[PDB]
Amino acid sequence: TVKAILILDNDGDRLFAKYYDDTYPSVKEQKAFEKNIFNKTHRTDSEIALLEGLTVVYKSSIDLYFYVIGSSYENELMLMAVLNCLFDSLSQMLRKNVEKRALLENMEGLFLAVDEIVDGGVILESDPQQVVHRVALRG
Repeated sequence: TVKAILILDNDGDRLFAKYYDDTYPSVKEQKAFEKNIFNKTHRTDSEIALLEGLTVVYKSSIDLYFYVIGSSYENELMLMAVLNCLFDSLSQMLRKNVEKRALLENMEGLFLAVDEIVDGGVILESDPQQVVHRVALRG
């Protein structure tokens, strides 16, 4: 189970957020959480942390920070598989430039990919090759 997927820009500003349960019901609480996460994280190719009582697996590209968040009890490799599948699906779709400019140019790609990976918090698919194939079929 995934509780959230976030992509923040280099200023910590939300490019994409999806929350799958009621942990952060208001937008003010979500944005505060996003700010806290951002301020407690840094550039990396892949890190796991407990933050805010939750398991956060995350990674950065040149100007984007990608987080996949689960409960404090979750299998953290499952959460990493989501994060890799999302990132690697984008890498294929963005011709290997995973950056704010390219991603904003194909946000539907992004939205459809996340919907192939997670459905209401349930992890449906961790192979990015599968995901990109299905996004191509849907838009």
